[PDB]
Amino acid sequence: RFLKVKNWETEVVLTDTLHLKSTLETGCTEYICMGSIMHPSQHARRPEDVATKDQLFPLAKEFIDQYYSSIKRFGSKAHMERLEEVNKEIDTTSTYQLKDTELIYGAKHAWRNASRCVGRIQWSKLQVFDARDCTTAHGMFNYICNHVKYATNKGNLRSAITIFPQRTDGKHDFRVWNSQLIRYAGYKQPDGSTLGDPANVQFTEICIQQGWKPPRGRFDVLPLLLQANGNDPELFQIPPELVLEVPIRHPKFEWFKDLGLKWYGLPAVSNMLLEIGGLEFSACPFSGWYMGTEIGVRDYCDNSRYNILEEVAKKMNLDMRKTSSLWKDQALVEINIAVLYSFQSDKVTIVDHHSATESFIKHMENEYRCRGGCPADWVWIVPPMSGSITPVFHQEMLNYRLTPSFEYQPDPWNTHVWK
Amino acid sequence: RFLKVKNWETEVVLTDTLHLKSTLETGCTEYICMGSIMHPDVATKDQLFPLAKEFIDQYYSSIKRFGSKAHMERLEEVNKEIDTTSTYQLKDTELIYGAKHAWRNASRCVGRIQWSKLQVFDARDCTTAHGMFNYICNHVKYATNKGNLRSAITIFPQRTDGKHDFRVWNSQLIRYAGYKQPDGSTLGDPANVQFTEICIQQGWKPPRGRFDVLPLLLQANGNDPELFQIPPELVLEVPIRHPKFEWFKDLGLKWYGLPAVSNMLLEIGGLEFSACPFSGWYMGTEIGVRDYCDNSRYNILEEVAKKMNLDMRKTSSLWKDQALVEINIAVLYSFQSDKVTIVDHHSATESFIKHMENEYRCRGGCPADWVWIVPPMSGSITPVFHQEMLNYRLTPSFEYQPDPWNTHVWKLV
Ligand code: HEM
Ligand code: HEM
Ligand SMILES: N=C(Nc1cccc(CNCCc2ccc(-c3ccccc3)cc2CN)c1)c1ccco1
Ligand SMILES: N=C(Nc1cccc(CNCCc2ccc(-c3ccccc3)cc2CN)c1)c1ccco1
Ligand SMILES: C[C@H](O)[C@H](O)[C@H]1CNc2nc(N)[nH]c(=O)c2N1
Ligand SMILES: C[C@H](O)[C@H](O)[C@H]1CNc2nc(N)[nH]c(=O)c2N1
Ligand SMILES: [Zn+2]
Repeated sequence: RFLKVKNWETEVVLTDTLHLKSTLETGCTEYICMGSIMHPSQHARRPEDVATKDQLFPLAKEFIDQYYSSIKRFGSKAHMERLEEVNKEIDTTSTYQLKDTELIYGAKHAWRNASRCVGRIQWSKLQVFDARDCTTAHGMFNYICNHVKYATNKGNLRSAITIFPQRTDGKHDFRVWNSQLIRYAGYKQPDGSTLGDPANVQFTEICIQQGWKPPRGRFDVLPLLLQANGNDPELFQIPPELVLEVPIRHPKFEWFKDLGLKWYGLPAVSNMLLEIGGLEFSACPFSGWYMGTEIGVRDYCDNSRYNILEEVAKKMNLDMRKTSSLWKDQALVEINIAVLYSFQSDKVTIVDHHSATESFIKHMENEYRCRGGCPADWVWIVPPMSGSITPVFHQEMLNYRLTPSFEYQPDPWNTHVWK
Repeated sequence: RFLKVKNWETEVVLTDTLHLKSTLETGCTEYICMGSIMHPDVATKDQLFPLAKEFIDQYYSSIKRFGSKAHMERLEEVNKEIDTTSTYQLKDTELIYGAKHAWRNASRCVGRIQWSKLQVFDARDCTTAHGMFNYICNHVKYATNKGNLRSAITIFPQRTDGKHDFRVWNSQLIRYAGYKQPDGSTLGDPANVQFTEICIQQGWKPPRGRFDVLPLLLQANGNDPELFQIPPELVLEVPIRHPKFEWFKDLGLKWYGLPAVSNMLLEIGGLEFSACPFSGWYMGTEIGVRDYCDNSRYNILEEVAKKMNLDMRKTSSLWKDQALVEINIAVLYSFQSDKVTIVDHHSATESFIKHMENEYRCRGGCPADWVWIVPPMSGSITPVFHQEMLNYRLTPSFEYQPDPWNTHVWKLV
């Protein structure tokens, strides 16, 4: 039993065995493929809330077993006691506690297993901030500020994740309500349009409704909305000297800087769920650095986002009569050129989509040579511009779900009964 | 049971019931997705009976005659034939219906809003390669229509025992030749180098130029394939120029206007039509992104970037991206100027979203392959990018088949 993937530029074939260790459903069947569904499956590893012992322990025994095999100590003295130790905690607390090394292993391996991440060649170079001692929203704000400041590192960005206490009964969850630590506000206008970032309108309204005083500009950094041990969330303002921002200019078009555009330097995903041996860390903000397309193809150019193509085209003097002039395509390129050139000018880490995609091909090779496989989601790996002129477009990929993992989770306002 | 797909740009939600009617593999398992795998002797009497029943039932349902007197007589007729002859023959009505639906069911095709407007040429009376050449010439002339292209397919005799297959050995009816040089370089189209060697061996005397139309290699009834030169007056060609860069014409570039796919298999009710060339018209990016800029292809980015004085030292200047756009602008401007039918990728994807919605309304779903529907450039600024799509295999369908020089056992000398 194998499966081969082939790269149709280079004719390199790769033999995948790692997929035999797949645990969760992808959503597909032999009669239907769901590889372009956003959230295809709802196959979770334990039931919704406080699991019984025979539900939680088998997941724990798997993770510990996997960790001790990783370090060539399977069945060793330490491993056997660790099993017995996790049994006692589950028996007396209906949960258990990860060792500091187990916690680091798991975070790095959830990144490694993130089939959608084009960036995983860095997976083992992740800094882990243990914040499992935290108890309040103020403490969360302290931990998050240190995260942001370490990771920003004056622009030489560093990957980090900060791990808050795990879910216990489902009522005492820790949650960052922000989807990223640094996003811009979006404002519903009287004339029906949208000022700022339309993705965040709803979140911006919850902030205003929670007492935030909006500047009502186009690039207003949003407050943090931190929730600790299930209490009501609390607004904090990130100290601006911690929010690195790049003004976007263009190496050719001098008029570009007059579009009054900037973006933040640190992408810090903060609404996902980290799962390790059946433990669920509902607040695990992680951050690395941007691929240029993320800002310039999606953030600036989606219709339901900043939607700035029309403006950039006008200033370029393009025939916007019909689509066949390819005026969107042209403007779209000049933008991502401008974004790259600006980050590089301010010595802020950023990677282009040719470098990133090439990296990931190399990562694939490494993973197949040393691990027998590497899960990859072609729909998400291929950059959203210039797909076929990058090497991943011609790379076949197998997609399967390995644990530890990052998972989606409901937005907390759909589920939070206030006080 | 139902399934939902969402458009994350518009928030439209469609409900797929049609997926229940599929019964072929996708290659995916319940624990592994093969969505990006490119490609994941003949049927006995027993295997053919149900296949034919499914198709006949579907046809008669389609014309609001299910369970009718004509329906049951046709079904009993098909049975007599499989009993007697171990195969059966489609009526003309069923052949048209089947060929139209295989296009409709082609999950990888973004042009399916046009599916019901398809001209079917019945060529099941054909017996020789000369016969095939005649049929293909009439296909090309009808489809090209002086630049106002019309979709058509020509269907040759179905498979029998596998020993008497009809095959077009060309992958398209009109492609340019490729020639490896002693110094390793390549003249013409690198994609076709192998097929070029085969033709040259079979006796074709090549011009050894950059845009030589390859000869047809036609196999009828399991015999050795035979060479024919498509009459040059039937090959409509477009010289590629750019509306702003006057230096572009000096690249010497041209393309053929008629995409005519000939290496595939058409399956209707268990019958396999191993030779079924079909044609429509181009999306610009097929020539412009893939045919010129793929590195295993004509590979003209560097030359275009040079003439643009682009900074080609570092990727992050995005010279490849910038050059690719201009080449695609030229392709579209060239065809539109010569009034040859073509569709740009924005128009194409827009129409496909419209077609998908209509198909969910009146048919209960529409199988689609995101990995193929999204254009190979500027993906996220076309609406299919944000459109969730279910993939499953309806039949009749088009199908891959092995290249005939891998399996043909030669006859002469
Ligand atoms: C260091 C440079 C990194 C780059 C360039 C990068 C790049 C990307 C990009 C472009 C995406 C697609 C996201 C989108 O388009 O919305 C993605 C997905 C993802 N990345 Fe990475 N990433 C990096 C670091 C990390 C780190 C440190 C982690 C976790 C520790 C991570 C985990 C993930 C996950 C879980 C997803 C899937 C998210 C989802 O399904 O919404 N990445 N990555
Ligand atoms: C009328 C205009 C049409 C347009 C603009 C169009 C567009 C396209 C494009 C761009 C592709 C991807 C091709 C590739 O990337 O290699 C494709 C695939 C395909 N098309 Fe259409 N098409 C048209 C008509 C037709 C017709 C008339 C048929 C058959 C009757 C057909 C059947 C298919 C099939 C079977 C595929 C998938 C091919 C494969 O699996 O390799 N198309 N189409
Ligand atoms: N470089 C980076 N970037 C990056 C990486 C991972 C994830 C993201 C953000 N990804 C969110 C995309 C998304 C996911 C789920 C839904 C969704 C919402 C509600 C229900 C169901 C699904 C919607 C979206 C919006 N497209 C950015 C980065 C951040 C940290 C390290 O690296
Ligand atoms: N507009 C059109 N275009 C179009 C439509 C359908 C199909 C194609 C050609 N599609 C070829 C892609 C392909 C498929 C399989 C393999 C392959 C090779 C070896 C082993 C297995 C598979 C290689 C390729 C080349 N990429 C073009 C068109 C033609 C007729 C009407 O409309
Ligand atoms: C490996 C990968 O599936 C392959 O390169 C695919 C991707 N998507 C494609 N999409 C289209 N339209 N045509 C293609 O040839 C391909 N090739
Ligand atoms: C419908 C489609 O699956 C969805 O819009 C996906 C497509 N691929 C993507 N790829 C990345 N990197 N990010 C995305 O948000 C998406 N969106
Ligand atoms: Zn799948």
